Amino acid sequence: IVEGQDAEVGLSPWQVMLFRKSPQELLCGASLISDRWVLTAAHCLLYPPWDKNFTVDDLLVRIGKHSRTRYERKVEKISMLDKIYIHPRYNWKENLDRDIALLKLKRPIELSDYIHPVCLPDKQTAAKLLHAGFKGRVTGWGNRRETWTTSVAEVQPSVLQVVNLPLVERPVCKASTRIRITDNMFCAGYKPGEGKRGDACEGDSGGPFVMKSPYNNRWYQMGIVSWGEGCDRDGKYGFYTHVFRLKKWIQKVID
Amino acid sequence: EADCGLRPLFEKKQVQDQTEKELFESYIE
Repeated sequence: IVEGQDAEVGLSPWQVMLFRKSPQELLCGASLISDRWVLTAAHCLLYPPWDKNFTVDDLLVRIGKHSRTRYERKVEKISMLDKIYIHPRYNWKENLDRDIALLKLKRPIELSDYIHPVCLPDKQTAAKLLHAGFKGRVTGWGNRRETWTTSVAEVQPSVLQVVNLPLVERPVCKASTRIRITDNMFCAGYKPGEGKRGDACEGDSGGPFVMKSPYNNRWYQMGIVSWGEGCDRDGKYGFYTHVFRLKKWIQKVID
Repeated sequence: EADCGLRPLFEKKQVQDQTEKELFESYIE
């Protein structure tokens, strides 16, 4: 998270880190939507150009963490995966359209103060909440800065990071890039004249973009961190997979 | 779930987090 701040303990209880089994490395973010299901970005799993195609055997999922500098053992869960569901119309060749994946956990998990699922949106909530200018929130352990060379300096939070970003109108999103944006994706982030900054960065993808409903006091997952050109560049925005548009697919793979 | 989106250390505790007002302020703009 470029320009975010340290998350509060218990801030994001649906956060999930997708790790590489051995050598263990953080590959992406993810979120808990039930005691058996984790939601993430397909590209975190399959990207043919880089011969990437992880299986349930090279993966591990960590849950209940807001500080990456220790094995939080007592509040933290590590689970193996049972199954991986990738959208059959995911597009890695041209623009990562339908960049969504579902991970079934091996065994259900025991919720706690630190482990609790977020809500998927319904027809009326997406209506109320999806308006340019409304702010959502992105979380993750990814890099705190984009960069050149190595830039191995800093860029690695020891605590989960948070940044709230505004929803940008579709026409501004389309004109910021020469990539064909589809209806299964929305962009968020500040405009050049807003002075403020913030964006998702490497290692944050697959993570959640949530918004709190004033009508029921609940947090709802509106997007999945998907892609962008660089991190926090002026005139550019981050692109998120539109959860509500993919709601149908999510529903078919759970029943 | 059915009790999704309500946090144990926040909503359940009538405690609003540090940056929540920034979100709400954006809604009524």
